[PDB]
Amino acid sequence: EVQLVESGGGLVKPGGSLKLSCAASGFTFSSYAMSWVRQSPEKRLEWVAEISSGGRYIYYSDTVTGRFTISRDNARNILHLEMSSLRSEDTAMYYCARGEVRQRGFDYWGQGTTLTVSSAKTTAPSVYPLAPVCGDTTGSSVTLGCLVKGYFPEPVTLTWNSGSLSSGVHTFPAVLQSDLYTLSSSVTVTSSTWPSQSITCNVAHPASSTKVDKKIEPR
Amino acid sequence: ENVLTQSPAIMSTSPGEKVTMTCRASSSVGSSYLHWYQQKSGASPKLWIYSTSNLASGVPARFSGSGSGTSYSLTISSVEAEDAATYYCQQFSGYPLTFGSGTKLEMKRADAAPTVSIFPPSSEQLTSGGASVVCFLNNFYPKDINVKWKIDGSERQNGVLNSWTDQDSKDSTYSMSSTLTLTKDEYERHNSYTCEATHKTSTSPIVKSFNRNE
Amino acid sequence: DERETWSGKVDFLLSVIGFAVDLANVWRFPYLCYKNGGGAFLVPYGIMLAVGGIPLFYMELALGQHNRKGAITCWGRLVPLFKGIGYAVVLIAFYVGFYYNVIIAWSLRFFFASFTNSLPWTSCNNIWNTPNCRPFEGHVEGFQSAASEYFNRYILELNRSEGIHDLGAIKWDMALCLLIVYLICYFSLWKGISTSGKVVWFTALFPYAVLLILLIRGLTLPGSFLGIQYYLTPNFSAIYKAEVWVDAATQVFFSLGPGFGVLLAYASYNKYHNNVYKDALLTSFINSATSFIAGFVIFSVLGYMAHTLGVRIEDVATEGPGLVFVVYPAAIATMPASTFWALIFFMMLATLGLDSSFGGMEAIITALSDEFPKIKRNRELFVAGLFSLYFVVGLASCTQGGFYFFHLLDRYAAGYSILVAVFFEAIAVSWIYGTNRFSEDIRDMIGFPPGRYWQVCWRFVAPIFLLFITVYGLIGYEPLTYADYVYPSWANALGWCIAGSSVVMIPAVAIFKLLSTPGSLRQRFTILTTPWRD
Ligand SMILES: CC(C)CCC[C@@H](C)[C@H]1CC[C@H]2[C@@H]3CC=C4C[C@@H](O)CC[C@]4(C)[C@H]3CC[C@]12C
Ligand SMILES: CC(C)CCC[C@@H](C)[C@H]1CC[C@H]2[C@@H]3CC=C4C[C@@H](O)CC[C@]4(C)[C@H]3CC[C@]12C
Ligand SMILES: [Cl-]
Ligand code: NA
Ligand code: NA
Repeated sequence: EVQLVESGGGLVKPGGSLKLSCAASGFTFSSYAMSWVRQSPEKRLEWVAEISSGGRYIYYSDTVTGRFTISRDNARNILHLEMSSLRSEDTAMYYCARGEVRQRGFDYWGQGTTLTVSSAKTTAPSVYPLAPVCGDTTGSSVTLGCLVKGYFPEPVTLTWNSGSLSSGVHTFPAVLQSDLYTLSSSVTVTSSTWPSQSITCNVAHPASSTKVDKKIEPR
Repeated sequence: ENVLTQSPAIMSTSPGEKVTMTCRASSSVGSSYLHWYQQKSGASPKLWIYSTSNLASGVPARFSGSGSGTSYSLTISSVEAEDAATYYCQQFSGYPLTFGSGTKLEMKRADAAPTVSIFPPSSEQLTSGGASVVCFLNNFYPKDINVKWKIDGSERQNGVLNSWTDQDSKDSTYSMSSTLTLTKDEYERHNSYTCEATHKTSTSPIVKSFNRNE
Repeated sequence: DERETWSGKVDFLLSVIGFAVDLANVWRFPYLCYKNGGGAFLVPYGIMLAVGGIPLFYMELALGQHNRKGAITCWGRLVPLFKGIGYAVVLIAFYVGFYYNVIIAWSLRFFFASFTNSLPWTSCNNIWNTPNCRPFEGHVEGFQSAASEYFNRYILELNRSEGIHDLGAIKWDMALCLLIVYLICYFSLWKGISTSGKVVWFTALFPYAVLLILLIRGLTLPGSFLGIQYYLTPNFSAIYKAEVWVDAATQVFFSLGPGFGVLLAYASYNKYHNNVYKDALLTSFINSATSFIAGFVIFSVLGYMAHTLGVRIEDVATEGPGLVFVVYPAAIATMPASTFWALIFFMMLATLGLDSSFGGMEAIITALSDEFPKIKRNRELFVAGLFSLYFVVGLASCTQGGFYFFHLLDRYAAGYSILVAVFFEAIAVSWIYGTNRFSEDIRDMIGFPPGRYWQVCWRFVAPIFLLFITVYGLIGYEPLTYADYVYPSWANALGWCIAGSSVVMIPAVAIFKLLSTPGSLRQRFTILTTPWRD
C-alpha cells in the first residue's frame, strides 16, 4: 500500500529555479531515508540527493551541489527538492525513491515528474494530413499518415478517430531539431475501409492549448 | 566517482535462452551494497536484486545474482517474454551513488521486410514556407535500416528527420518514419521523389517513389 | 577532524575483548551457575544478556565510533544538560584504578613466588602457620586451610591488622609488584593506540592459551566429570525464584562493563563507517563464551578435589579472590608438574586483569584528551603523574591491613555509582537524545538502522533492567563487614561519599549549566537539549 508521488516539474529557462515535491503514503514516512534520482531523456539513471530519515545527514551529487537543495518535513509526509541556477543538462524525469537500508537499495519508486530546462520558445504544432498518391491504388489495405511538425515542448497526444481504431497504428516518437519537435504517425486499414469512411487525426498540445483535428482528403 | 559499466547495452534474446549481463566497476564494491533494477517501458524502476544475490518480492526465482569485487553479473535461467525490459545496476558503497549503463533486453523474432509507403507534401503545408515528404517503413525486423532520398536519381542528403519506434509488444517488430523537408522553391522544381529503403532482408532496396503530377 | 584510528581493526577488537574478560569471567560466572541451578542459570543469564547487557554494550561503543570524542566531550556534545554524566563516569573509572590494579599485583606476587620446585601454600609446618590449620578446605569457621593461611599470614600479612585504622608496615615486596603493574601499564599506554592496540595481543590472547592448557589438564583428572556435573546439572526451580535473575542480570552488567566510558573511549577511534553492530555482537559473545569455557577449567579441578582429596565441594565452589588465590592454587599443588600450572595460571590472572585495567585508564586519558587540549599535546608526561598518583595511594593497598582498604572500594567506589550513572546514560539517549535521532546516526555509518528490537530494549527493557538491579542492590545493603570485622560507622559513610562523589556531579552540572545559560526556563531547557553538530 506504499505510494510515492512526485509533483512540480515543468519548463524552466536556463538559470531558472523550481521546487519539486514528493508525497508519501502507505508507510511511516518519518522513518525512511528518501532520495531523488533523475534519469535523462537518454535513459541514464543519475542520483541527485539523499536525505536522512530525519534530514540530519544529507549527501549531494557533485553536479548539483550548491545549486540543488533537498528537504523534507515528516508531519506533512512531503519530500522536497528546490532547484536554482538551473542548467540545461538538469533536464530529466525526477524520481522520489525510498531507500532506508543501504544494503537493500531503493524499495519503492514514485511515478516520476518531468522537468525541462530550455531557452526554446513554446510553439504550437502545424498539423498536416498525409494522403497517399493517386497511383497504384490497389492494395488489400492502404496506409495513411499524419505529420505533426514544429512544436515545443513535449508532449503531444495523437489518436486516430478520437481513439476508436488502434490496430495497425504506428505513432512515432518526437524528434527535436533546432529547438522544435516533429512527430509523425501512420494508420494502416483495409482499402475496403477508405476513402469511403471518416478517418481523422487528433492532435493535442496542452502547453499551447492546441486541439486540432484533421481528416485525410484523398484528392 | 566510481562508475559502473554495464554490457551489453542491447541484448537480443528469445524466450528460453540463458542470458547473462554484466556490471563492471571502476572501484571495488561491497558484496552487500550492489543492487539491480528492472525498468519496463513507460514505467518507473523496481528493485530487482539487492546485496548482489537477494531478489525482492514478486521477482520470479528464474532470476539470480552473482559476482563480487569489481565484476558482477545478472543471470536469467530461462528468459520469459515478460522479461523484456532494461536492467540497471546501482551501488551503495560510497557517495556519490552511481547507476549502471543499463542492459536493454529485446526479444528476437524472424526477419521481416518494410511495407514501404511514400506520401507527398500536404496541400495545407503547401501554403506555409515549404513542403516535406514523409516515408514510412513499417513492420520489419531487425531495427537497423538505411533510407535513401532521391529527387531525380540524385541522392539528396541534407534535411531529413528519422525516427524509429520501440519494439512492438505483439509482433516484436519495429517501424521508421523518414521525413525529407525542403522549401516550396526547392520542391516545385523537380518531379520524381524517391524513398529508397535498403534493409538486410532484400538484396536490392525496396523503392517507393511517385511523380508529382498524377 | 584528523584523529588517529586503530592501526588494524583487530587492535580494536582485542582491546575491547581483553577489557570485558576479567576475573569475574573466572571467579564469579561459574560460581553463579553452581549457585543458581547449573545449566538452568544460563536462561536468566542468557535473557539478561540479550535484553539487558548486550543492548547496553551495543550502545556505548556505537556512541564512541559516531561522536568520535572521549567520554566527557562526547556527553557534553550531545546533551549538555547531562554533561555531568561524562565526568562521573571518569570519576568512577578514576577510583577503580586505585584498587583493581591490586588484584594484578597479587597475581604477580604469586607468579614469581612460584619459582621453586615445591610450592609453599601446601604445608602447615611453616613459620606463619597456626595449630588450627587443615590440609584443605572445610565447612568450619575458624579452621582455615593451608593456602587460606599462606594468603593471610604471609602474602597479605593481614592478621597483624585490627581493622581499617591499623594498617601496620608496608609489605615492600607487594609495593614492587604494584610498581611493576603500573610500570607495564605506562610502557603500554603512553605512545597511544600504536602500542596499546598491540600490547593487547598478548594480554587478550595469552589467557586463551592458558585457558586451553588448563582446560585440557582439568578434564583429564580423576573426578573431573564430577565437577562439570556440579557446574551444569540443571535445577530449573531456580528460574521460578527471583534472586537468580538478580544474580544473572548483575553479572551480565559487570561482565560486560557497558557505559563505563571505556567502550565509548575505545570505539571513539574506529573509522566512522565501521560495522559496529558486527563488532558488539562478536566481542560480547566471546566474553560470555570465555566465562563458559573458564567454568569448565575451574570445576574440572574442583571436581578433582572432591574425588581425590575428600572435600565438600560447597567448601571450595566459591567466588572472588578466594577461588583464584586459595582454592585453585591448592589443587594444582597436588597434581604433578605443579610448578608449571601455577606459573601459567597466575600470569593468566595477570593478563586477565591488565587488559581490563588498560581500558579503564585509557577511558580516563581519552576522556579529557578530547576536552583539555593541553593534555593531548604532552600525554606521555601526563599519565606518569596519574599513575604515580595511582601508585602512591596504592601503597595503602600494600600495607598489612591493605585488603581492608581494597574491600571498601570494591563494595562502594563503583558498586552503585556506575549503576545509576549508566541509568542516566540510557535515559539521556532513549528520551532526551531520542531513538529516532540515534537510529539514523547508526544508519549513516553501518548502512542500516537498528531494528525495532534494539529500540524497544533501549527504551523500556534496559532502564527497568537497571532498576531491577539497583532496587535489589539497596535492599541487600548491610553495613560493610569482612569475616568477624564490622567496619566502623564512619567507614560506611566515607564509602557513600566515594560513591556519591560521582553521581553528585550529575545534577551539579545540570544546575551549574542551567543557571550559566541565559534566557527563559523553557528556553534554557530547550537550549540545553540541543546537540553539538546542530
Ligand atoms: C577452547 C578455547 C580455550 C580456545 C580459545 C580460542 C581462541 C584462540 C579464539 C577465541 C576467540 C578468537 C578471537 C576472537 C576475535 C578475533 C577477531 C578476528 O577478526 C580475528 C581473530 C580473532 C583475534 C580471534 C583469534 C582466536 C580466538 C582468540
Ligand atoms: C554459553 C553462552 C555463550 C550463551 C550465549 C548467550 C548469548 C550470547 C546468545 C543467547 C541468546 C542470543 C540472542 C537471541 C536474540 C537475539 C535478538 C536478535 O535480534 C539479535 C541476536 C540476539 C541478541 C542473540 C544474540 C546472542 C545471544 C544473546
Ligand atoms: Cl560472565
Ligand atoms: Na567480565
Ligand atoms: Na583479559
